[PDB]
Amino acid sequence: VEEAQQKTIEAITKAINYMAKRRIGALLTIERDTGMGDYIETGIPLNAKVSSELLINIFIPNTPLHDGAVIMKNNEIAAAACYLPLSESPFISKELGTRHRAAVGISEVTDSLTIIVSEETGGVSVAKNGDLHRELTEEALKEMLEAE
Amino acid sequence: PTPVEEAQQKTIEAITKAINYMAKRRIGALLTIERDTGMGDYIETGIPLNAKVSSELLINIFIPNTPLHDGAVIMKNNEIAAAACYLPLSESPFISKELGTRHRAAVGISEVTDSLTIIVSEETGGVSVAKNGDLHRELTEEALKEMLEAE
Ligand SMILES: [C][C]N([C][C])[C][C]OC1=[C][C]=C([N+5](=O)=O)[C]=[C]1
Ligand SMILES: [Mg+2]
Ligand SMILES: [Mg+2]
Repeated sequence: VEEAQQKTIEAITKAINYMAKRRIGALLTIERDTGMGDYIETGIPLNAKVSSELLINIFIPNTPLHDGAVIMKNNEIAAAACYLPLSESPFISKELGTRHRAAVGISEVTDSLTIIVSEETGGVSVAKNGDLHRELTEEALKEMLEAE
Repeated sequence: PTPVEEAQQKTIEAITKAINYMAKRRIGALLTIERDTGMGDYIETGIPLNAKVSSELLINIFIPNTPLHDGAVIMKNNEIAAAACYLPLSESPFISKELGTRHRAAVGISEVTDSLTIIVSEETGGVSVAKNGDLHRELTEEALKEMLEAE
């Protein structure tokens, strides 16, 4: 179980690094104790093994799966192109767009952890508990995933 | 129809929609459908997906210049087993000389299995199928769907 969790963290951070460097927008939500089946059902079902390659291919711009969220559950990619609720929080930086508001929005009604890559800057952020943690390095994201 | 038959129809619809989209856009593709001869040895050379089929995922896999696009997708029933898989290259002299590695790999796997492989040419957008060592070129959408339904 521990080896599997580490393999999944490595797959995620490799995909995030690829997308950050190319400023490919991405939205990846990891289900925790709050069930997210209602959101999973809005997307395209995958129930796929995690790999950095599949995560990258999903988010390539102008492709069927790239808009909306990937939702991971039980160490698999449950679905892609999923709807998440947009936060109305007035405390999100006004320079950020829909992916960030969707990530904060799901984080207000679940215990999930969501990773966002900005298409404008390639900056990486995480939404949890209604807050957005901006300006993350790879080491910082890894620390969050291991804590989670 | 039974659930198995309905699932088969959904899988055929997903495949044909994806192939049609890729053909129109000259997106090269190589898609092998396992039949009664097991293809585990080739599946194991790729990136494991074990994913539910959708036209959307098939398209996303083959987008040029992406991690998953080079090599074969291998399907088992209603699942995409793996992407970026190796297939053996045919040496058949009945492969049109202008065709490249995707068509030769398709004919190659068809010589050692009963699988059906679909190819989209990145040069012309033409759609072909390899089966039992033969390549059938320039298929219409209707002809592909009928071949899949018969398979
Ligand atoms: C200057 C920073 N920009 C270009 C390098 C984007 C940030 O670069 C990364 C941030 C986070 C991860 N990470 O969380 O894995 C990977 C790359
Ligand atoms: Mg876009
Ligand atoms: Mg002809």
